[PDB]
Amino acid sequence: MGLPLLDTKYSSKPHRVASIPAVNAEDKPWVLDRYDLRDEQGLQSFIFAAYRQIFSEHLILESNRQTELESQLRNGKLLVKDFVRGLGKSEVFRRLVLEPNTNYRFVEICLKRFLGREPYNKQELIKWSIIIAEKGYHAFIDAVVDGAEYAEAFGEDTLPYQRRPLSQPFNLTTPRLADIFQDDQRSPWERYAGPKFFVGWK
Amino acid sequence: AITTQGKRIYKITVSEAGAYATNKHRTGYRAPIRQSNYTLTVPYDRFLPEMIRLHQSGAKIVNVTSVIS
Amino acid sequence: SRTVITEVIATADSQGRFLNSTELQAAFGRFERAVPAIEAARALTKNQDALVKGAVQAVFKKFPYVTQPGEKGYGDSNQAKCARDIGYYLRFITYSLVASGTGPLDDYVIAGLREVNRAFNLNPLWYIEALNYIKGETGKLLSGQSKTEALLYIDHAINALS
Amino acid sequence: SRTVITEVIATADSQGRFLNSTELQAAFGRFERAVPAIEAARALTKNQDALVKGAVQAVFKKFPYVTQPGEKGYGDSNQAKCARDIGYYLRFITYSLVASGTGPLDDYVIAGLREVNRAFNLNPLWYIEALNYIKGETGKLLSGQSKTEALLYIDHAINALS
Amino acid sequence: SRTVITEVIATADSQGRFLNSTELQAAFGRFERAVPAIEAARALTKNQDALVKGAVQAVFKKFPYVTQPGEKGYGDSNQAKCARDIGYYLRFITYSLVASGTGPLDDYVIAGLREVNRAFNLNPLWYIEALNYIKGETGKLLSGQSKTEALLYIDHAINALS
Amino acid sequence: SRTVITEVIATADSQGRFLNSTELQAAFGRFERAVPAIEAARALTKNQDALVKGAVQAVFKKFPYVTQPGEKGYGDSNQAKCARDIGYYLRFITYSLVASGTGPLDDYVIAGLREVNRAFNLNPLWYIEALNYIKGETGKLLSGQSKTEALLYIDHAINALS
Amino acid sequence: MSRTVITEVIATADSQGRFLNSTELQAAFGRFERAVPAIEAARALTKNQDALVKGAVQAVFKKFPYVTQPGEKGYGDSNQAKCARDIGYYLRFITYSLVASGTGPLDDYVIAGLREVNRAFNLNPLWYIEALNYIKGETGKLLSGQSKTEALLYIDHAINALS
Amino acid sequence: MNDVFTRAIAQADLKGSFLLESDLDKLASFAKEGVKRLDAVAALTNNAPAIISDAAHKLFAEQQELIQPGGNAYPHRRMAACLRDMEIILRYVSYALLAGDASVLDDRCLNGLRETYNALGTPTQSVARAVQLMKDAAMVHLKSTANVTVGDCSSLYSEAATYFDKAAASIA
Amino acid sequence: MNDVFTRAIAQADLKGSFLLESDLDKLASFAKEGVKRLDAVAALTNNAPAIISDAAHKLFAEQQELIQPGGNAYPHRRMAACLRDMEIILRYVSYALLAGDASVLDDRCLNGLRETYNALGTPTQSVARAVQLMKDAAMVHLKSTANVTVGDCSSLYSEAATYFDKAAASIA
Amino acid sequence: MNDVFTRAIAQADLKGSFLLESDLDKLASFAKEGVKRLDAVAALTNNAPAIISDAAHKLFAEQQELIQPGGNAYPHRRMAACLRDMEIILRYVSYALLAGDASVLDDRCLNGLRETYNALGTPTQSVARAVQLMKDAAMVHLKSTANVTVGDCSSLYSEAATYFDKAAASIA
Ligand SMILES: CCC1=C(C)/C(=C/C2=NC(=C\c3[nH]c(/C=C4\NC(=O)[C@H](C)[C@H]4CC)c(C)c3CCC(=O)O)/C(CCC(=O)O)=C2C)NC1=O
Ligand SMILES: CCC1=C(C)/C(=C/C2=NC(=C\c3[nH]c(/C=C4\NC(=O)[C@H](C)[C@H]4CC)c(C)c3CCC(=O)O)/C(CCC(=O)O)=C2C)NC1=O
Ligand SMILES: CCC1=C(C)/C(=C/C2=NC(=C\c3[nH]c(/C=C4\NC(=O)[C@H](C)[C@H]4CC)c(C)c3CCC(=O)O)/C(CCC(=O)O)=C2C)NC1=O
Ligand SMILES: CCC1=C(C)/C(=C/C2=NC(=C\c3[nH]c(/C=C4\NC(=O)[C@H](C)[C@H]4CC)c(C)c3CCC(=O)O)/C(CCC(=O)O)=C2C)NC1=O
Ligand SMILES: CCC1=C(C)/C(=C/C2=NC(=C\c3[nH]c(/C=C4\NC(=O)[C@H](C)[C@H]4CC)c(C)c3CCC(=O)O)/C(CCC(=O)O)=C2C)NC1=O
Ligand SMILES: CCC1=C(C)/C(=C/C2=NC(=C\c3[nH]c(/C=C4\NC(=O)[C@H](C)[C@H]4CC)c(C)c3CCC(=O)O)/C(CCC(=O)O)=C2C)NC1=O
Ligand SMILES: CCC1=C(C)/C(=C/C2=NC(=C\c3[nH]c(/C=C4\NC(=O)[C@H](C)[C@H]4CC)c(C)c3CCC(=O)O)/C(CCC(=O)O)=C2C)NC1=O
Ligand SMILES: CCC1=C(C)/C(=C/C2=NC(=C\c3[nH]c(/C=C4\NC(=O)[C@H](C)[C@H]4CC)c(C)c3CCC(=O)O)/C(CCC(=O)O)=C2C)NC1=O
Ligand SMILES: CCC1=C(C)/C(=C/C2=NC(=C\c3[nH]c(/C=C4\NC(=O)[C@H](C)[C@H]4CC)c(C)c3CCC(=O)O)/C(CCC(=O)O)=C2C)NC1=O
Ligand SMILES: CCC1=C(C)/C(=C/C2=NC(=C\c3[nH]c(/C=C4\NC(=O)[C@H](C)[C@H]4CC)c(C)c3CCC(=O)O)/C(CCC(=O)O)=C2C)NC1=O
Repeated sequence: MGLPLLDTKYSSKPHRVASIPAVNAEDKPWVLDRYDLRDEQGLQSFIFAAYRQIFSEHLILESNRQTELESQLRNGKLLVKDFVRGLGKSEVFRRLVLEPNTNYRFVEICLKRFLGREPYNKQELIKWSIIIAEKGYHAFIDAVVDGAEYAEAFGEDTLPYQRRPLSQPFNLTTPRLADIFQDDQRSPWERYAGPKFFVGWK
Repeated sequence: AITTQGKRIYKITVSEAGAYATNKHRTGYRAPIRQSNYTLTVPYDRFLPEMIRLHQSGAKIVNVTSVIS
Repeated sequence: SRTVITEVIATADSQGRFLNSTELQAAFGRFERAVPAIEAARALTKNQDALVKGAVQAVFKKFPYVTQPGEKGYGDSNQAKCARDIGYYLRFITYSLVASGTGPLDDYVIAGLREVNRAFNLNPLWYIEALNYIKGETGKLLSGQSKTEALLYIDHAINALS
Repeated sequence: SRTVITEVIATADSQGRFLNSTELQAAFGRFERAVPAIEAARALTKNQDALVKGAVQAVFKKFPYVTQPGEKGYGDSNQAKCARDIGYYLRFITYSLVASGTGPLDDYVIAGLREVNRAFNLNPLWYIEALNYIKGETGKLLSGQSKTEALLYIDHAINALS
Repeated sequence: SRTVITEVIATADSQGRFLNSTELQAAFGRFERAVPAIEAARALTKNQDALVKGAVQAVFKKFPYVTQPGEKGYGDSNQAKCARDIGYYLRFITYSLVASGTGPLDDYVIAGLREVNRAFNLNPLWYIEALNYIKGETGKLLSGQSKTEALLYIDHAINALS
Repeated sequence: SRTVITEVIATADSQGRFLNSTELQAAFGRFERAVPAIEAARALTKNQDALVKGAVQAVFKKFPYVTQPGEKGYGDSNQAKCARDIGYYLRFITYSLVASGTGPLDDYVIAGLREVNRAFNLNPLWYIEALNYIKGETGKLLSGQSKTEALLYIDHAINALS
Repeated sequence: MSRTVITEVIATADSQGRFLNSTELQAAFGRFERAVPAIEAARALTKNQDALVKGAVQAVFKKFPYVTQPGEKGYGDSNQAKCARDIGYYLRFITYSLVASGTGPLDDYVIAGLREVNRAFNLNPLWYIEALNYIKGETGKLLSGQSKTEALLYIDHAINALS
Repeated sequence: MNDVFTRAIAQADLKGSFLLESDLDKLASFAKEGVKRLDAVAALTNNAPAIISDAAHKLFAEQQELIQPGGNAYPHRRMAACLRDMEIILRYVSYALLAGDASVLDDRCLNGLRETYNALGTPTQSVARAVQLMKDAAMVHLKSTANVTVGDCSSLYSEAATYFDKAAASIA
Repeated sequence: MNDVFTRAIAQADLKGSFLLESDLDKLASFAKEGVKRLDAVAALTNNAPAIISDAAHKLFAEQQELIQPGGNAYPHRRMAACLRDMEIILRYVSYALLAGDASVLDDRCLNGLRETYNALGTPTQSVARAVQLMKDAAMVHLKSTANVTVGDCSSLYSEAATYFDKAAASIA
Repeated sequence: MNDVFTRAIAQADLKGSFLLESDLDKLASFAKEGVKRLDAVAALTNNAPAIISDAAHKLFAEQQELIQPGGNAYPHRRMAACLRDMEIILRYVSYALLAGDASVLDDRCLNGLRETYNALGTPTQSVARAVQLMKDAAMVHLKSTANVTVGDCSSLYSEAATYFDKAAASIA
């Protein structure tokens, strides 16, 4: 651990006040749980939903697929919380989500994907990012998934879902990278400067 | 988990006897109620916090075994 | 709102897949079922005034004391609000009939019903009585599948109220 | 496996809440659909042998190269395995027709299809076009709702293979 | 991409610790291997066109059918795309040699290989054959440790495809 | 515990893939530095008796006051504890030398160091300057690769203490 | 953001999403009674701060002769000034904690970040332990009754966390 | 999210009034043509891989610059993400065609799509071209008559065309 | 998880003493055989799909009732599970071979496999047959002298034989 | 996170071409001098507490206003945070020194640090001064000729100075 964190300095959000049923039931996110793990097709749907929630449906590739966590989940030796934490502490998650972003945008993405709610304000990104800066995103992921808010909202057997009417999905608004220059890409104005390898009616 | 700590995982048997049921009824059920007994496996590094969590939840543990050594 | 088609779309999107065979079959069932439901909703729409008036009367009959001064139902405005509330309930029932799902009902009346009634000291038994009487009449106004749809949605509202 | 009634019961138990209107009425629609589906399954199971042999030389027709030596199609036991596989596909199509859901075909074919095909180097296009042949043959074998049901289950299998 | 040094740095950073002795020994192991690996990369770059065309012709020999009209390998555009793809594979293998880590391959070729090959109906076997040809010619073209490194990376690509 | 090849296997198991070029390169980069580290371990083992003394008397020179009566270092049993502690420290430095990784040192010294020092009122500066003496004398007892290995392990233990 | 009685009450009420039950008001009223001896101790401690600080510095020197000789931390006029300043800080936050009727000031200002800072500057906790024990001995004389115990609680808390 | 029935209900509720008999007649006509609508949705669903494959082939013939090194579909990962976006858009279009109301696109798919693509550095005109190419490929499969009773469905063709155009305009 | 050097460290720390001359000499002798061992583990890795493919082919050639309807590996899901089990067994055997110590494999892969197989009803003796077939193919691919310098490798073959045998015994 | 090798690979890929012979020569030279590079990174790592303590002593002797009540490093929490930030920046500079490219430092440490300090009310000029003091303390240890083979490490010194300068400039 180390020093205590700063103040949370809350803000008014729908999740903070949710005594009343949401407006639309079909827009309520599916609360996937342990009883989904017993079937086979249900287990596949749960695994897909976990990858969509954490990896965001574009990182669902056969190369990004965590085989061992899926096997452990199939056995029942693994809690859903532990499956989520293992997806967080994975080489794909780091290499695709942590690396493009600063600590702060990574914190925002992690709040939206593990806790299901957008940050209260920038000072929350600031207060959370020091856990990364000082202990690694591994300890940050453990801090989120073992935190009080995660234990209250989802628990050990529920898969995180966005605590928002879902008519405004999180993955659409937040890509894994935003407004950075990529070393493997090329600026939009630039043109390819290399072999053409063919002449198709230019 | 590379070190000797991450090895020697421990299986834990938890019973949700009436003490746990009273706490869950007063606080409320955020998830559907499950069966009484389950064997739950933990590494050494998360052993102590997990018994803290179970004891706080009021559940009484039945059995603990060392999967490794 | 919650609807057969809307649940189809939500379930498909949750698993990130296209609308498969069974899901289209559910949609087809809804499209077939629409005709009896629309006729039942139209029949309730014509008879809205007699139904709401009689429902207010039934509430007053089974609950005589509220009519007496010093109680909730006494007063001309409270009776106007009798008519307005029962009109709301009947209108939302017809909305559910047309939508072929309890989505409108939970959207408008059911969600938040309990604490609204508690805060305004509105006894749910009044509305249970009125809805039972509308159930009795819609037994007469409708026959066949349409009667079943109407009674289904009215009994859903009844369970929610109780 | 997974079917409409299985989905209804599993969903209702997951919420721990009785079968509401939409679950009842989806089960209703399934019960009407049960009539053409069983007849379609009958019509398919009558003609299994002719369908399987037609399909296998359909394979060898559009892929002549498999039958050359050193390729997968060459060999007698290899073609026997082909016939067994096509029989499996037809049996599971019939199973899905009876169950009114792709659940049987999903759990018994689609589950881990890709890695199994890659392990034994079984090129899927063989099976897509075998199911295309079955699709064409049931296009004349069946008629009406039974036909459209068989076509949709074969389409689901083909989409899964692709 | 991902190399030895980047693995070291990422592993240190995920625990929020300074680089200790184990990481530096791994880095030294990389820096000492760099000389044979860069020699292998230089040799493979020198032999661009011979290796690429030989691999394309090897693919054509092992799959004579693909060059027939109505197949994938027919037409000048498709053959040009074949040459381009094998050039991509060779380029990324040399990138992996220089990086002394399978990062260039894993990030550029492998990640998304199955999805793209399945969408465009490309056969992994064509590339496995081409890479086996490249592997064979590497033994002639490289001697000593450089050959071992190049074979390691080509083997990783072949295992990824299959 | 933790070594270089231990981290190899651990990261391979985390990524869930077969051992690749990067971590096999790391393994042989470990094995090449294995024998200078073994020579370092042997040389440090031969001289253990002189070092344990030299260290404890160096500690006494650095902190004259701890020896004086009414303090903690006073007492023959406390002296023996001094010698035992230094023996443990250099033993685990030898183990880290043998295993080519700070894992044994980590596990058997660094894990829980601070709170042990806190509860028993042990001053870490004592062991920091004891290891400083040990580092100074290994400055002459070894030379070359073995000396670098011993120096790195001693300095890492010092940083852990401080 | 201090962790005092009233703040704990309101935080545990808000966490549960409910009004203040009677028990919480009971605890608040206990704190309001308790404030009077606490303010008395804070007054009788701030009034005599200078004697306490001088005595604490001298007591640390008496218990630790070796810090004074050259080549040590204590040698130096500026180091003497920083002695007095540090002990004045501790005393000031003890008085703050007395006023606030909690440990909130100590935890927030002294206790949080203590060990890293001491390690970075190589300050021995035993120096401040001795100084605070001296202050405890004196506030035995300065105060009496409930206020004495109330001051000793916070001095003890600071000593325990220095350990 | 609203289908056509829920949209009419919402309008009537805003007016605070029962549904008109003309509104009920409109909803009845929609329900009656629902079987043709289901065939349209199934035509999109079953032929989806063909639609995406054809759209990709045409797009990467037109814009080679995307598949050249440094392009935005260059490495296998970015090409797979391209194909995934194409199937996502086609899937939401089928959703909207089923519901009869394009609320699904605006809510879930197109709420902030252009901002996201600009954040990712994706050429948005090329995404719009891909959507138009899926529309062109999908009209062919929708107009197919094999194994379905011949009938008049130009209304559904116009509906699918406007959903694709709405998505393309919202992206671009 | 331990390696052979960590094993010796464990015994030495248990006894309190340091590493003896014999122990240190044996560890150095193993260490100079490290570059010896990397070639074996690389041969296991680079040919792993081939090893598992031939092992599965032979296993299903000698046993037929497994793929038979009602068999353990009959549906695609269970056949894929079988292939994945062979995958993981070979991977952990290679891990152990590089480590030189049985601790990693026995602790992580082999600890709870037999009980899980008993619970699932899978025949464990068939798994044993599969792992012997995997051993056979592993020797086949190890003994190949192509692309590597000629030398004496009997110790590595013997240790790998022991490793495969103990894995088979544990599963059985 | 790119090292010099990965940076060269990425530029070569953007050009769509193999690595030129001159680039291979530069990378071979980098690999040859990697031994001295490892010595430098080890010197930074093994003296981190000393570097931080020296920089802190200088900084708070020079800038007394921080350690006063109402200063930014007054209570123990803020002083501890100051030292922690210095250790973080030193850690990332050592990462960059090992990698040979400052991409890691910019991406993971400095990318949004100035606005974070502004949001926290921290004098960024003082943080830049602290980083310069760390630079001086680290250059004292890097140039330690004792305990290492003697050689020309001017290039490594210049790189380390450039990373410290770039940190300081990006912060303030
Ligand atoms: C979603 C549709 C909807 C419903 C159904 C609804 C019920 C409703 N009826 C109300 C008024 C009222 N409702 C009643 C009860 C009626 N009058 C009594 O005489 C009868 C026993 C009974 C008829 C069955 C009364 C007495 C009032 C006026 C005073 C009060 O609310 O306490 C109010 C409080 C608003 C106000 O007048 O200040 C609500 C929320 N509100 C809605 O927005
Ligand atoms: C990251 C590196 C990378 C690779 C490796 C890659 C492979 C690749 N090859 C493609 C086209 C192709 N590539 C081939 C190659 C075939 N030609 C002959 O038949 C051979 C048998 C065989 C090669 C061994 C063919 C036929 C196509 C056209 C596919 C189509 O349009 O249907 C395409 C589709 C994009 C396009 O239309 O050009 C990809 C993604 N793309 C990449 O960005
Ligand atoms: C919130 C309350 C608070 C405390 C308690 C605190 C302790 C503290 N004392 C310091 C200086 C110091 N303080 C001492 C105290 C020692 N001098 C010896 O004669 C005595 C045995 C002993 C005191 C009785 C010394 C020696 C230093 C100088 C350390 C150095 O510069 O290396 C410093 C370094 C700041 C600077 O001088 O620039 C801190 C952080 N800081 C705070 O903000
Ligand atoms: C709600 C439905 C939904 C949509 C529509 C959607 C679009 C979408 N596409 C993405 C990636 C992408 N999308 C594309 C699409 C382009 N490829 C070519 O350039 C074409 C011109 C064009 C497609 C026809 C590409 C290349 C990427 C990868 C860029 C990257 O990973 O950096 C991402 C970033 C997600 C991530 O990186 O993890 C989003 C949010 N996301 C959604 O959740
Ligand atoms: C598994 C889910 C399911 C489906 C898919 C389904 C389709 C379906 N299509 C039908 C006829 C039809 N289908 C169509 C639509 C076609 N006409 C062509 O020209 C167009 C290319 C195409 C529209 C895209 C038409 C026009 C009819 C005649 C009925 C009518 O016009 O209302 C019918 C009425 C029975 C008949 O007379 O054939 C059904 C039930 N039913 C289901 O339960
Ligand atoms: C659940 C239902 C089910 C299916 C569908 C199924 C397919 C299937 N067929 C197999 C055998 C096979 N099947 C084929 C068939 C191909 N070769 C030619 O005959 C045809 C052109 C073509 C078929 C269209 C071949 C070649 C093999 C053996 C592969 C080999 O030995 O390399 C195998 C592997 C068994 C073994 O290799 O011992 C599977 C998993 N298995 C199942 O349990
Ligand atoms: C510690 C690392 C690890 C291991 C060792 C491992 C093995 C493993 N194999 C499993 C299933 C299985 N494995 C098999 C394989 C058998 N079928 C027979 O034909 C073959 C002879 C034999 C294979 C050699 C089968 C049939 C199943 C599924 C049993 C069932 O569904 O009831 C399962 C249950 C989890 C699941 O598949 O969802 C595990 C855990 N998984 C791991 O993560
Ligand atoms: C990057 C990963 C890596 C590999 C692959 C590697 C292999 C490797 N094998 C070597 C020699 C050798 N390799 C072998 C092993 C072979 N002898 C028989 O042919 C067996 C079939 C086979 C065992 C599987 C032997 C016996 C030697 C010579 C032993 C000696 O030089 O002392 C050498 C030193 C001399 C040279 O070949 O240039 C290396 C570096 N080292 C590495 O760091
Ligand atoms: C990995 C890149 C990275 C870094 C480095 C980083 C630093 C960082 N410094 C912080 C506060 C701070 N930073 C400082 C340091 C300054 N104050 C002193 O005057 C000095 C001049 C100077 C240090 C040399 C202080 C005192 C605070 C505490 C502010 C407070 O507690 O309110 C905080 C948030 C508050 C917290 O939880 O402690 C962060 C996240 N964040 C990152 O994502
Ligand atoms: C386990 C981690 C590790 C360490 C500690 C390590 C140190 C190390 N330094 C070496 C030489 C060297 N070391 C240095 C560095 C020094 N030059 C100046 O004095 C500077 C003060 C200082 C660096 C800033 C230089 C310049 C060489 C000579 C390099 C050569 O011969 O090419 C050598 C090769 C022995 C030789 O050439 O005779 C090693 C192994 N290597 C490692 O893998």
